[PDB]
Parts: sequence; structure tokens; C-alpha cells
Amino acid sequence: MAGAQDFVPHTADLAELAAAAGECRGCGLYRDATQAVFGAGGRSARIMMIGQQPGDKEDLAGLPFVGPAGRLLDRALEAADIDRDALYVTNAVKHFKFTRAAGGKRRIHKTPSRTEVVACRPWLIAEMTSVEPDVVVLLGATAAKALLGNDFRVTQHRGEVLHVDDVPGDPALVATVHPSSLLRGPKEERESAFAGLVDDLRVAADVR
Ligand code: SF4
Repeated sequence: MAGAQDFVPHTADLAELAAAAGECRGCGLYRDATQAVFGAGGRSARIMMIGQQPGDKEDLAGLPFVGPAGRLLDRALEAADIDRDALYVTNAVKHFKFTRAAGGKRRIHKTPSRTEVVACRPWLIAEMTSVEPDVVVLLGATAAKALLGNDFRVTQHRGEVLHVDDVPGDPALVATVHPSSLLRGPKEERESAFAGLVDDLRVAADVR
């Protein structure tokens, strides 16, 4: 009766799950978005990565992390010697929540409410039980709070391997900055922040 749960089929197959998510009406976000954007990768992945939501490029590509934030993430993964093809990557919510400004060059993402995050979380649980990752990288506040609690502060736990007792399979969790946050700002601050993202990715990759 709650959120996305009745839309989630009783299967761990990622292709089946993604097809079903295309029909989800578990919150209001399906209405204005072009399509649901499920995760990408396969069930043998040892590392799962979760962002906030599909953005403007992802909403139309049908794949996660294809825009500028995704290209920065690719650069950080390469510096961390992680092959993106070996990951399962997804987002805490699966429809793009957005507005447009007059004169704007893109659709502008808006923050999912906690209500929307909780509504969509059945998909994330299905992905986690399907993939059985050894470690989950939480990119940004929305994703981290989805699993660690609404009060959790990414800025206060950088570099730490976390484990919480009601996440399925008890994977390690590593919460880090979202790559979109490193696209703008002073040069020295962007460079320090990028190095910190590489460090956190390496923490995740060194898990068992
Ligand atoms: S954001 Fe998630 S819960 Fe909401 S309609 Fe889309 S897939 Fe369903």
C-alpha cells in the first residue's frame, strides 16, 4: 500500500526490475519525467554506487551518470583504478524532479523530498538484494540519508567504512560527495574535493 512497493515484481532479475520500474507511479515524480531511469551494470558487481536522481541528460539517455557529473565521476573512478564496467550504478530516486528557468540552458534538478526517497526505496532494496554488493558508495546527501537516516551528515563521516544493521546483506557503506558538487567553485577547492572523492572510492574498493 506504500510508495513503490506494489510496483516491484517478485524477481531479482535486473532487466525485469527495470521494465517494471518503467510503470511505477509510486510517487508523483513519474508524471513530468520522460521515463524511469533504472540502475546500470550487472549482478556480479562488487561495488554499488547510488546517486540522488537521474538528471537532465540521464532522463533522456535512460542511463545513470551520463552528464557532466557522470564525466567527472568517470575521471575519479579512473584515478582510483576502478573499472566503471564492473560497478552497478543507480540513484535513490528513479525519476528526474526538475524545473526550467526562462533563458536556461538545461532543466534544473530539484531536491527529492524525504517522502519521495522513502517511496522509491523499494527499488533500491530490490537492487541491493539483486546485486548483493560487498560495498555501497553513497554519492551525496540524498543517497546517504536514504540508507543511513535523515539526520546523517556526509560532511562529518568522510573516509569512514560504515555498517548499519537494517541494510539488506550488511554491505559496507561509504558516504561521499556527489560529483555534481565538484563541477563548480574555486580551483583549489575543486582540486582538494576531487582528491577526497578518489580517496573515498579507494576506501570502497579496498573493502574485503
Ligand atoms: S521516483 Fe521512484 S517511487 Fe516515484 S514514481 Fe519514480 S520510480 Fe516510482
